[PDB]
Amino acid sequence: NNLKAHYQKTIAKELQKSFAFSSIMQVPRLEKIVINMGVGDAIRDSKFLESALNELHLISGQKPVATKAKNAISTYKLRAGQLIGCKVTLRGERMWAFLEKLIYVALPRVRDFRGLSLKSFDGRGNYTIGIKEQIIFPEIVYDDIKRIRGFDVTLVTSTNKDSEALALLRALNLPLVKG
Amino acid sequence: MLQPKRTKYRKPHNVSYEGKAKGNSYVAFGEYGLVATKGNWIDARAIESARIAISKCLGKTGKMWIRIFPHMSKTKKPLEVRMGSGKGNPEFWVAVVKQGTVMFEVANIPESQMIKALTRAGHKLPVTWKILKREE
Amino acid sequence: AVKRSTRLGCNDCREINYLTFKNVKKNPEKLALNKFCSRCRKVVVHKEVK
Amino acid sequence: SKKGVGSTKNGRDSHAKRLGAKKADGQMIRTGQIIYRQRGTRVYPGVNVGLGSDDTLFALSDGLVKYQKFGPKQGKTRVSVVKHKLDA
Amino acid sequence: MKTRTEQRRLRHKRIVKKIRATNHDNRVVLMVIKSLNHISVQAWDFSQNIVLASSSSLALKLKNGNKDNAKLVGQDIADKLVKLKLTNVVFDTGGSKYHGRIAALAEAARERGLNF
Amino acid sequence: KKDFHFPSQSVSFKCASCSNSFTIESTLKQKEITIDICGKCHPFYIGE
RNA sequence: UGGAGGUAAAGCUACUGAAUGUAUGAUGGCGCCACCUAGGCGUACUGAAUACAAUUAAACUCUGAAUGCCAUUUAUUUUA
RNA sequence: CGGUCGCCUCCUAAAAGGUAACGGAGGCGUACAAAGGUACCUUCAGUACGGUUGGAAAUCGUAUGUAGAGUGUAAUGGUGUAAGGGUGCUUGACUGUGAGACAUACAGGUCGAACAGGUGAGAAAUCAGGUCAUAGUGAUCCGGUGGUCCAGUAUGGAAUGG
RNA sequence: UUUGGUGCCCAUGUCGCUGUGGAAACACCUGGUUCCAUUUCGAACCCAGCAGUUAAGCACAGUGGAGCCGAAUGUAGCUGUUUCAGUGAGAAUAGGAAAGCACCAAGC
Ligand SMILES: [Mg+2]
Ligand SMILES: [Mg+2]
Ligand SMILES: [Mg+2]
Ligand SMILES: [Mg+2]
Ligand SMILES: [Mg+2]
Ligand SMILES: [Mg+2]
Ligand SMILES: [Mg+2]
Ligand SMILES: [Mg+2]
Ligand SMILES: [Mg+2]
Ligand SMILES: [Mg+2]
Ligand SMILES: [Mg+2]
Ligand SMILES: [Mg+2]
Ligand SMILES: [Zn+2]
Ligand SMILES: [Zn+2]
Repeated sequence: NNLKAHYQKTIAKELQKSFAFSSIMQVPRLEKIVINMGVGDAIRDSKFLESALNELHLISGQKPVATKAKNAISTYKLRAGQLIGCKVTLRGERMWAFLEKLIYVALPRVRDFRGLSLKSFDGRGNYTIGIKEQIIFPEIVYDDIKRIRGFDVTLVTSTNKDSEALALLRALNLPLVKG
Repeated sequence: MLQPKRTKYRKPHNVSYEGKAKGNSYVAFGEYGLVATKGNWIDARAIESARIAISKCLGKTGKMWIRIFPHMSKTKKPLEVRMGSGKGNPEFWVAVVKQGTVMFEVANIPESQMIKALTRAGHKLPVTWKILKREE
Repeated sequence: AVKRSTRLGCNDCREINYLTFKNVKKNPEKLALNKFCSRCRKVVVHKEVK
Repeated sequence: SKKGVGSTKNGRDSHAKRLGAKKADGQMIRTGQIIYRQRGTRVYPGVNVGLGSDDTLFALSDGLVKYQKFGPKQGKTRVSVVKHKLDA
Repeated sequence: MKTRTEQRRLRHKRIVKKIRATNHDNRVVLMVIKSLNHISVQAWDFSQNIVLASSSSLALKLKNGNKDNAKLVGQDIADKLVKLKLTNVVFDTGGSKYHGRIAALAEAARERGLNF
Repeated sequence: KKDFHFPSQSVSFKCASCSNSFTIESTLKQKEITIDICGKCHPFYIGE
């Protein structure tokens, strides 16, 4: 991506000057965006899950691996050995493609993108974005599951301090309230 | 009546009271204490009698601690029953008091009432009691 | 006692040379293993025999 | 009057397996002789000592048996058969 | 969860434990360790806990990290072992999958008179 | 990994008001699909 | 002289249960309000968790003997 | 009269092994074509934080945590790079045996180096004669089934046996 | 002697905090077109190269905070004979402790 080279030059220079980092790679670097479209109807309406996967596929270009629970609960009808939920972890070029596509196409199409920040870092530098609806994502046809759901896009960074993660977010211009 | 809320085993082997003093040997919460001079099995009934005696002869501001606790149970076969057919059912709970264990301690009221209070507590117990004070 | 045992016989000399176990309720398909045969003195397919 | 008596419910016990050490330290031993019978590896195997289908330690060569304490806080036991090593 | 070097050490510990448990004929143990730049090789003896023979890219003075130089390293280590009169060896990797450079080194050693 | 039926192809996206033809890899139609609200067409990102 | 062990004892911040007091205190009971649902201020009191000090156990052990047992070395004795 | 009668695990059992009572607690008369064999890869439960449906607790990411997780099961012992989880290929859940030992009144039981034949995994070293280990089992007689280089009551068969 | 690799060991070897370092090497790192790979991700494994790098890891110095180890005296249990001679724990404590033993390759 041309903006990926732009990320390289711009993040390097600005971040380097902002904290007098003694090495260019001391600046934070983003690693992997996990996407987790999981649903419990596969205990009963297994068919739904299959369709879920395909839509997830259509958004990222990586086929989703379906995850299995590590316990069993009667109230949730859960039992061990079943697949309830798919997770995808994008890296390299494809991850930056998805990130840019999200911030520029998917996110500003959000019904009321008022944003949420400062109250999302986990204290170790991560960040989770809870999407409410899937239809807003451009890579989805109108025909879909009878139930509509959201997303749990999360982020990681090389640094462990949430403030430096916020600094990278501001350098990337991720559009949230005051952050 | 002090009684354990639950026990893993209903019928355990009895615990000997012969020997020296394992723990609860020195007054460490109050400063006067009722020491034993003869190991014996004393049940929760004697504790309640002794504790009620101390409380009645206590004042409005005295404070007390009960060290020993009836952890171990004991059984008793029903009357007119010939030997055999298993162990009897648990009947009463007893605390194991060895020679040298401090059973009751008192503080926060003048010495004479405390000496008298320990005397009435020890007359309710089978063991031969003795008064001790706390090291400075 | 329950009878979960089964017999495995060769498919060349039709001799029964092995005694094994099988769950008819769980595993529905007949065993088709390959074991040593004393007669043929080689490895050969052994199938379940009534 | 007998008054009758209740019934006991637990009077069952199993045969005692004669486990434990068989060959003591310093005793000469030939191959294939049992050195330690156990349920679960209470004594680890070392050099010239094998294992069975019952976690039984048996020798693999002639020599003198020898126990050595090892492992965290010296809580693990290990047995070995130090070969005759006569070597003229 | 870790870094590459720690995982290789863990796998190497697995291989060393297995070899010391089953190597009954007391063969010399040829541990090869591959790095990002170079790959070195040393023939230890777990009975004496010493090194009998050694070979390395530093010793052979090559810009290594290629499958080509792995053949040269294998030839050198096999020549040293033959001079040492040891031919029954066990070959283990430093904890890396047997492939590429590792496979080339092993085949070069095998083709130069080694028995493994 | 590769050998997929869903090819990640660099598709361009146009927008109203500001053209801003962003080229992004996706498994869609190979033409200039126009988006009605992009990043630059949002009161939050630019515009108080 | 070497070794195997987990008893006596002791310990329970080294586990599993039982269990005392003090201090901070989840929790409920109890109120008084507002609010019909999200709750709030004190609780005659119950008591999670943590810290300090003290306890109990055949089927508890972070520990832990002596005796006894096995084998070997030396000296002596008996042909069992 | 009631209860029990075989096998396995713990305590009583007094730190080798063994040790009884109508002493104290429990289980078994199996399960698995994978939960076996091999090669490779991999490592808890819980808790804290952050996140649509989703809630105290489904799934995700990071960190912490030295076993409270798993090891089909009743307990005991063992085992956290293991004996736990996943994948690929397979059927050694082989044939004929078996020096030497454990424990035993006998009958029976348990471990097993090593040899020959032909295989499976693996580059090879090596491993595989069922499973992390201990319960899951019943003598002799009688008759039935399959194979067979033995017998066939004068001889050839057959019957009937071995 | 120092760096790198490895075996033996299995905290007086740990966890953490503060600083310093790279010549060669160790490492991150640069890319997935080749061999090879993801229950999906060149993250990992595997390739072919050293542009950048001392944040890491790694290696040195300090740090007694957590964890670990723990003397002597005394005591409880034991063996005998005594109602005293040995044997001697556990707990607690002063305190130690920022690993140690060998082999190999390079400048030394
Ligand atoms: Mg037994
Ligand atoms: Mg005791
Ligand atoms: Mg306790
Ligand atoms: Mg009867
Ligand atoms: Mg004994
Ligand atoms: Mg015993
Ligand atoms: Mg169990
Ligand atoms: Mg398998
Ligand atoms: Mg298994
Ligand atoms: Mg008959
Ligand atoms: Mg005839
Ligand atoms: Mg540094
Ligand atoms: Zn045949
Ligand atoms: Zn626009």
